[PDB]
Amino acid sequence: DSPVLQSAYDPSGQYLCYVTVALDKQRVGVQPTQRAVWNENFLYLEDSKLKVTCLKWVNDTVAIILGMNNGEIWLYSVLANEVTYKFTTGNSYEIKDIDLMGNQLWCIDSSDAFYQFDLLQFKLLQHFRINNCVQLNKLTIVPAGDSVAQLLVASHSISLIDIEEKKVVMTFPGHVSPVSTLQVITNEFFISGAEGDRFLNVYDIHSGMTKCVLVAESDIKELSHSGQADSIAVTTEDGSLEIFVDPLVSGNKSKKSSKKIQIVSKDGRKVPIYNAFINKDLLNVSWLQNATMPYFKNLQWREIPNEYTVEISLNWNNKNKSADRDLHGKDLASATNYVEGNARVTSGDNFKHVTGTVTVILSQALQSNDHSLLETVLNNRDERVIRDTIFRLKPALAVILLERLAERIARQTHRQGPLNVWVKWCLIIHGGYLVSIPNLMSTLSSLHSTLKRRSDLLPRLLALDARLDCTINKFKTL
Amino acid sequence: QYKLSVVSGGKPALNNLSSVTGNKNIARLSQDQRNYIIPFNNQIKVYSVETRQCVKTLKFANNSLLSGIFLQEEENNESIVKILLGDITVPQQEDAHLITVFTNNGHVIVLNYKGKLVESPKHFKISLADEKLANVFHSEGNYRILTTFKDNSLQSYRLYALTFDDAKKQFEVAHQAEWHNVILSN
Amino acid sequence: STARPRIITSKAPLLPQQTTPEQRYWRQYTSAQLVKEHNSVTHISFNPQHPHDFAVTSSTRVQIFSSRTRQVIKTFSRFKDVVYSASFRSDGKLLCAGDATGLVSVYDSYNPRTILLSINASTHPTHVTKFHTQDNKILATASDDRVTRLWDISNAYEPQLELTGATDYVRTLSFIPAAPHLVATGSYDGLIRLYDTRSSGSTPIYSLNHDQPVENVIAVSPTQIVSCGGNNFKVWDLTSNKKLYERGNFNKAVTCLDYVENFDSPMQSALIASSLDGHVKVFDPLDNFQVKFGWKFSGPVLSCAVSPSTAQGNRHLVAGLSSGLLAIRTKKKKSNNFQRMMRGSEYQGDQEHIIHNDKVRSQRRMRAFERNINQFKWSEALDNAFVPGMAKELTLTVLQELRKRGKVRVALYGRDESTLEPLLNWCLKGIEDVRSASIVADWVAVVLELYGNTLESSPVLQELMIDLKTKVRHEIHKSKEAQRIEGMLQLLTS
Amino acid sequence: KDANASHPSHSAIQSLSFHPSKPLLLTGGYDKTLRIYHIDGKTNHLVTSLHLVGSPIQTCTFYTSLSNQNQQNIFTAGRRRYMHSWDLSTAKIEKFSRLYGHESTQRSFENFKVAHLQNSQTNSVHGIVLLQGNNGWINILHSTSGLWLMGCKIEGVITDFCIDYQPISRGKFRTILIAVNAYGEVWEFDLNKNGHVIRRWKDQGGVGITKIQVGGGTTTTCPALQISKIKQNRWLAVGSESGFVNLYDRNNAMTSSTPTPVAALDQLTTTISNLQFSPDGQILCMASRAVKDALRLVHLPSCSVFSNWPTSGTPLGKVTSVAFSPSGGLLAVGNEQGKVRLWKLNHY
Amino acid sequence: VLSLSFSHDGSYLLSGGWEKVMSLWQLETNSQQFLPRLNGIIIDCQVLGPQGNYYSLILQMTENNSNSDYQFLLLNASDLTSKLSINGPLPVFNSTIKHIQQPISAMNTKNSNSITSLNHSKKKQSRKLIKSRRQDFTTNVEINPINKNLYFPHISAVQIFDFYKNEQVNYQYLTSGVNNSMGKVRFELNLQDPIITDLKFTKDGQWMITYEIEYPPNDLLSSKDLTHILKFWTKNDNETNWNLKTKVINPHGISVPITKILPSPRSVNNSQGCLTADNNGGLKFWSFDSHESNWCLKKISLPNFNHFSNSVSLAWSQDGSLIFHGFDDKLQILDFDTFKKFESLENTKTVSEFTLDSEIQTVKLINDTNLIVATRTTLNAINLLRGQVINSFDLYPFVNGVYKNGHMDRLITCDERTGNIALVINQQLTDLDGVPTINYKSRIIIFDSDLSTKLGNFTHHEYISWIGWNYDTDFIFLDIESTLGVVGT
RNA sequence: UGCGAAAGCAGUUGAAGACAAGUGCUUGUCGUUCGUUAAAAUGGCCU
Repeated sequence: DSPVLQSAYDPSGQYLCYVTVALDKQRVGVQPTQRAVWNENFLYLEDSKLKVTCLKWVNDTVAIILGMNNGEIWLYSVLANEVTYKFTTGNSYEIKDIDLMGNQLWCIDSSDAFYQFDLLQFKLLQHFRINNCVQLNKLTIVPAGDSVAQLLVASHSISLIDIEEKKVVMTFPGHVSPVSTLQVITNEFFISGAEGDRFLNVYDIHSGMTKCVLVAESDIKELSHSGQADSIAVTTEDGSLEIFVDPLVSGNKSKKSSKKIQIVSKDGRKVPIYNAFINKDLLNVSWLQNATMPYFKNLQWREIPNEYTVEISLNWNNKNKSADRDLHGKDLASATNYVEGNARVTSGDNFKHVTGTVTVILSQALQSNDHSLLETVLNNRDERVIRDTIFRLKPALAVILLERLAERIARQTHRQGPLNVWVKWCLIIHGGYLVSIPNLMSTLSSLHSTLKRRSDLLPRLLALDARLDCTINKFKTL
Repeated sequence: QYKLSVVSGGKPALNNLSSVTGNKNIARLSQDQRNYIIPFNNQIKVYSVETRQCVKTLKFANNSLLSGIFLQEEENNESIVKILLGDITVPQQEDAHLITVFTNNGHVIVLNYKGKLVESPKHFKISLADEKLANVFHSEGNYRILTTFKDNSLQSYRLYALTFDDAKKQFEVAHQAEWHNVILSN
Repeated sequence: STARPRIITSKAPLLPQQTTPEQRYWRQYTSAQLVKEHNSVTHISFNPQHPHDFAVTSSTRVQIFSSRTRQVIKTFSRFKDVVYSASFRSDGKLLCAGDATGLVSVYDSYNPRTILLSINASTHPTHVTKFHTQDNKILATASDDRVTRLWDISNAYEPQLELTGATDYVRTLSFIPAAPHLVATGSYDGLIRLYDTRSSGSTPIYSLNHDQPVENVIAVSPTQIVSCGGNNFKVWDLTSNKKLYERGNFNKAVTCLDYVENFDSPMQSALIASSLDGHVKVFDPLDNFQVKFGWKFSGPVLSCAVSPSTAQGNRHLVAGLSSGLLAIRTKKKKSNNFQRMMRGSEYQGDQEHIIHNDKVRSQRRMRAFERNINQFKWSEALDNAFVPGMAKELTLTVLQELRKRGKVRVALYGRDESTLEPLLNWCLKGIEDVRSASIVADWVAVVLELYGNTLESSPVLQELMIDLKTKVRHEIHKSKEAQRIEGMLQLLTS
Repeated sequence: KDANASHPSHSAIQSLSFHPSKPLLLTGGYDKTLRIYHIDGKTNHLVTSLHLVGSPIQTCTFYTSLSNQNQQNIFTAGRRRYMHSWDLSTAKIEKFSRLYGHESTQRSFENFKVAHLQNSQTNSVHGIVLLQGNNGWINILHSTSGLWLMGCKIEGVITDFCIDYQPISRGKFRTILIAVNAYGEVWEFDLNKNGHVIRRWKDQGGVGITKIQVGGGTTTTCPALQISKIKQNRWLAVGSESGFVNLYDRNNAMTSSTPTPVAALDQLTTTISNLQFSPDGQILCMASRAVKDALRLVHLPSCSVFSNWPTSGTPLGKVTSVAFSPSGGLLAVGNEQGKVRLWKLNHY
Repeated sequence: VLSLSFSHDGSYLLSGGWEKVMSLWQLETNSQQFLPRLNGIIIDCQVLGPQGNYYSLILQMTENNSNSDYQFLLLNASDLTSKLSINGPLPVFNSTIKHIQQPISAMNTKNSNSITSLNHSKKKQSRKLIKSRRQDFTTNVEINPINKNLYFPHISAVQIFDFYKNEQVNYQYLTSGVNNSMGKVRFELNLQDPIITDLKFTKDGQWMITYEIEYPPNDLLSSKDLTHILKFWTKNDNETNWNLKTKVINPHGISVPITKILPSPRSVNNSQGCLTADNNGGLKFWSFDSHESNWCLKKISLPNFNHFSNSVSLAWSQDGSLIFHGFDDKLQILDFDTFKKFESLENTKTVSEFTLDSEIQTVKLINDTNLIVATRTTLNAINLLRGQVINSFDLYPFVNGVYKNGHMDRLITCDERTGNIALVINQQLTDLDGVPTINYKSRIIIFDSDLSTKLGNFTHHEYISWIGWNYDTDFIFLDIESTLGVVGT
């Protein structure tokens, strides 16, 4: 169900008063509804059996009037966070409903008695019981100016009561269930709704006749109306809010809600609405974000479509980001470390992208790119065989041979000696063709870099040679 | 058609010009410890400790008094020596958003680190003769200043008990103590 | 603060012929099995469906090898003369084999006892039997009548269609993937003839001239086909009727082709070409049919195959040689009371509002030299640099890190003749390579500077110095020779 | 209504805690989720829930600072070598993983308690986290700094500890660490005097002791909302593997150094795994997680078990955690099925 | 021990120094707790809060010898993680700016001063600033073409600075030095981490190019030669860190430094190439090859000289046809396609080589028409289509020996949309006796593209180290007081 | 230190005062000034 038992906006709807149970004791809190801080102050009811039955704001000091179940009516000053005065009826029967008009405070007892108190003198002016009015639970004051002459009460059927005669002037057929809401929308019509009923009856207060019946999609919790009786908002048990736009002006017997408002979070959870507020072109809705935390939103109900859903952000599966941390989880003051990873490391000298002879097997291996036959050819070490093989080799295959020898010399450092005679004989025999062919550094890029590394290492080798000469000569003489 | 302006620049001001002190930090946490007040050479920056963002920046160029003190072209010796939470001159005030800035030449400025700046902040001067105030101390409503002076490259210290005269509307110093040839001090 | 940086291994500038990712993929086909058959393995085929077994044709025998065990699980030996081609349907339920007597025998794929169909296709040998890929009812047979015949499986008394116009020895055919009406036949006169079966079919709609006798035809796409014959293979476009590429990478005639795409690999499509010089090579159709990997076998490779794209298990590359060998290389693929006590651990927090994650993930273990460098133990790190079995790059990284911190002398302090010899024994090998030589020169020279007096006493250090002297002289000679060849190269280039 | 019936738990309820001043109940278990509920008795909704990845919850307590009442924390720990503090004033979650030289004595943070310490140099009160470790060690850390304040060592295999307070003057109090090993020997340390030993005594009968707990005053379960509200504890309870609970009246037991219990309760036959007192100390709740429905309520000072409750139809389950409300007189029992059932004592 | 502090109850001691490690000593049991690898040496420690729940440190980055780089670090006590860290810009000036003193250590190093060294070093630096002819306190700063973030190379790392927020985005190490692995103490402070001497962005902003010099330690055979590394980094616009894709060791040969880097126009390979020039007179072209997935050396112009000069500037035409290479006093026009000298078949009124009076400091090609050449004496505008010098100005009484070679490119920048030029001139303010004092003054002149008229003339009260063009109609300048200003419309 | 490519090429550290130690004498030191452009207190990095 709902953690909030009772709630009421003030007139002008700037603040909301609500009652919630804390462990076993009830408490009363007041929250501002406009976005532009939390109010931690609560009024705690010390007795566990003591409960709030009804509540009503007061329009010097703003206060809330709270009826209790012991028979006491407390005037609670919200700023001082204290109950200034407790009216008592003298009987231990719960206070069913209360209403105020100016200095007067009327209330109905659980034993169907009427009590009128006055605020300034702080006295019970009168109490009386009226015949045929039993099991009453709603009371409201019919506005006839500054003077109060008529009450409207409801058990399940509504009675209109003249105060000084103490008799029922007019009786209205209400609901099968007890009347839950009873309001005076204008001075010729009033509205009534009941517990577990989707219907609202609008009665003419003089004629006693039903003008219309307003129907909600679900059973009606709370009702609000604009001051002109030009719009009526109802929050229903399913948690939606329905607006009847211009209900009094006229298929004419029963009317359907003009607009419907729901609240759905981003993850898709439905958020119920309790206790909306309506005024001219403004509508304020309330819902509990945490377990017992009221949150509010203002809307312009004229501009919204007929079916409106408010999307609100809730924390569902939230990754707990930190201000001090980054996304990865490291400290923000921390420096990013140097990592190479899988970076290609290269040099600046890489200029890529810029009888008995074995010449037949060599040519076949070079055309087919055959490593085993190339090794079989390269195993031969006679200078005559190498020279005449390279001499009989075609000019075009000499470049491929130079590339393969460069790769083998680079990868295997111990073959640089034996393969250099092949390289030098290729350069000597096919020198003119190598002169004629262009892009020679790009074609012989591997050979150039392989020779560059070895040639670059020379001065360090010479220096180390000299130091080792010093040491060896010294211990040789010694 | 072209207009020069100085927009964005940062150098945290350090109390190292004295070079004899042990604690060189001027930045102060607020009383609720949600804001960190840091002096710069061009501004005073307030950071939210919880969100790590610069909430409010009191730039010297935007205010005439601050530009009159710190951004004088003739002398760059002006530097914020102490920042004190609250308003020193006004007693019995909460002063949650006010700070008091003491410079080396004795200027005392009362500023708001939240909300818009006052066009004419509360400005006073401590009567110092041939001295540079190196530090200011607060304890239970009592105030002292430690000032360096010269009568070896070593300087000397004078400790003055500082009071605020409400009637005279000025700060008054009384010579409590004196030390000479101070190498280091914590 | 900051987490400590891991020590980066020294990576020198890369050398020619580095390891290509395609090579890294294809060299995982490592385990090799050679099965001797009685005659030359002419055809190898794979089951298109699970479990992707493979059929091998030898003389008078068709064997089904299991992909799991690489052992023969079925044997078809009913054929009176030599059997030539064996193939599976697309659904894998039937196996067709062609005989030298002109018979085409269609068996159940896993039951050699039952013969569902037996067609007297020709009097001449039928060298090709294939099932239509799009249609499960059509069997295409190519024989030495120089006529290819499309048969319906239901009524196999007469050929449904006869395709002619070949002057010599059709011994390969293929079906274009998108178009079920097209049939490609490759013959020894060199012409690949494309037939539209909806037309008359006596004459091809067009022909493609591969100058050498066409050994095999395959279709790698709806538009592109690849034909091998001679030393090269040619890939042609069908809409343009022109060859896009030709690769003559081989010495001897290219015998077989296979194509496989979308299999788990760096390279999306692959074309396998096997020739008579013992070579089986991989080509990349996306990279202009360039050459990625190759295998050399003991003899002329008549047939080759690769396990299909949806193998979902071991992957095989299978080669059938003319000698009779079949070479297969593969790529491998608490009580209830206690549980109710401790059941909550496998939750991961789906229903919860906030999830907070600061859990520390385990890292790679630091090696001993890295730990010692972290704990500032320079001599211990130098000792850990030289240990048997340790990689030469890592033995270089320890020296480079100590040089970078400046701890050469600090690591070398307090060493005797016994502790000096691992460094010098490694320096003997370190002089030779180009990547380590300068660091070795630095460390050896610092050794000579610090411990030069102990040479006159210790004999073994003198032997190490003389050996390293000879190695240094050899490397100086190699460097001078390289500089001379560089000058010769400059004269030729300029 | 059951406390967690709105949002169910995925593990046994290893820990329950009530807020000192708010109608909030915190549940924790091995499913690594801390769940805070607003307790109405009729709706009992979920305020929030936080999942800690890789951190099971053996013990989690609300903490509220004695100086500043706006400083509210949740302290949470399991078998791991760290601890979590959630600032309840995006969540602000700090980790206490550093022991300032004593990691060898503290290998897990699972058994911890939070208490108040007056430093007496400035008469300032700060919270302390007391962690049980090996070799009879208890390491005491600052609750905000995380610094290692002190350490107290008892002899033998330490099984439990608890915190007692003793008022000295107006606005001054002392904190006593009461630690028990498995034999029955009980040490009392003065945390204000560098953790030196006030006294040592022996549990009469005393073998296989698992739990120790003071009651009747300000406990770690029910703390003070201000320094003047700090009271000493009238009762002490010692619970053993055998199912025996020896109950000592502190007013007579502080003198003897071999005291005699007021009563020895043998109503339960399995190991005592939960000892709790009411905020007034009129009820002692003793419970065992070994078997089903092993919870008993003991009236004090008569030392007599209640007869009508619990009942053969009471759905207690295997009681792993017990919490008493500070004010409302509620009893929350969390069991192995993940249910936290809630009852109200009508006297309170 | 540079910093000492106590806890409030006095049971703990906070200590910090040259090791970049913060220690908390338990004064009872003499056991300490470490927070190592901080961003700088600890010059101040404080415990903060009523319960000591914060640590406030002041950290100095002593790898920067030119300035005193302080970082203000507020630490949460429980986690020992930074609640706050506050910096300014961190530029590495060419020489040490006024009144900057190295901290005290045990011995006189490059990063530190000894006990005896401090009083002598203050006097020596002061009289150096008074007497010396050369006053170069210029830095190189980069502007990201996407983020408009300012990149300050800081020795072995790079600081990224959000200009509008006046804050720091990131601090990333880019070299393989000892870096943040340990805190150097005693003789270790004489080691030099690799220095990032050039950093550039491609026009798309997808690639960052860094040139660095790695210095060897002393007392070795290899202590003389220097390693030069060219690195190519990329990142996505989501993440903040850069990733090293390509590393080139000795890109212009062994021990040949890179003097100038110039990223390519968009027409040249979608702005994914660069052009690097060395002091032997050699050019190399690097381009991103997607098939290799790396940067490749695509074109080479051999040095082939015995002529060595650090006065190297480059310009590139927007269509990419021509490269203007100024090396020492010569200036050559190169066709990009041949990557050789420009030769015309007509060979009439087209000279590809310009010989000038002094060494070229800057070459700026404003449009395809106008070419600014700044020499050691004069600043000239040449119209390439006309082949004629429009006008020349005398820079000699301002730039006479003040700056080193190639440091006036930091001071001259150019607008690309409107063609305006910014030039900054620094003058030392002299005393009435005639001795030049410490104080400086700076003047910024905004010229037309033809240099005919001065659109703007501004004075600023401080030395200006770097002026650059923000990529929309703005000029950002950096002082030596680490302030940043804009001279724009 | 000045200039210069990295190589290099030229150039340079003087006084005064005070103190300490040894024995008026000798030597060293400098949180000293003026003039020139000019190693070492068993002491190693968190979870």
